[PDB]
Amino acid sequence: SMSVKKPKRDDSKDLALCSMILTEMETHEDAWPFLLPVNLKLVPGYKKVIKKPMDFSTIREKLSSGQYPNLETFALDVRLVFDNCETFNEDDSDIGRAGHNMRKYFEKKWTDTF
Ligand SMILES: CNC(=O)c1ccccc1OC1CCOCC1
Repeated sequence: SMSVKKPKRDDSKDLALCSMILTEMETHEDAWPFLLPVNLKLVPGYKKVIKKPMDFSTIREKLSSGQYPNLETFALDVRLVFDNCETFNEDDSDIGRAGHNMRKYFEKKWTDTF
């Protein structure tokens, strides 16, 4: 509350650490379904069903232009990529499996870093 704060956490390295995690995400061999926005003109149903599309290149642009006020907002967009993937793809599919793998890969790097 007012004039009552927890000991101040060093958040000066968060931006660079999130960039590092995103670079690791972008270079994983199963990152290919998430590198660029899903093409809404070429994929029927996607624009209608997925209300908040998200991909690694949009995340990179947002991170690089100061559009993440904190750690949590970055993690929400990364998780949104995989929540969208689960909504539109069968678990038993290459993209469906790519999503589950990339999520597990992200969550470990996220716990280990922060
Ligand atoms: C994350 N991608 C999808 O949920 C997706 C769903 C149906 C059809 C195509 C899709 O993504 C393409 C992205 C570019 O590479 C090939 C798949």
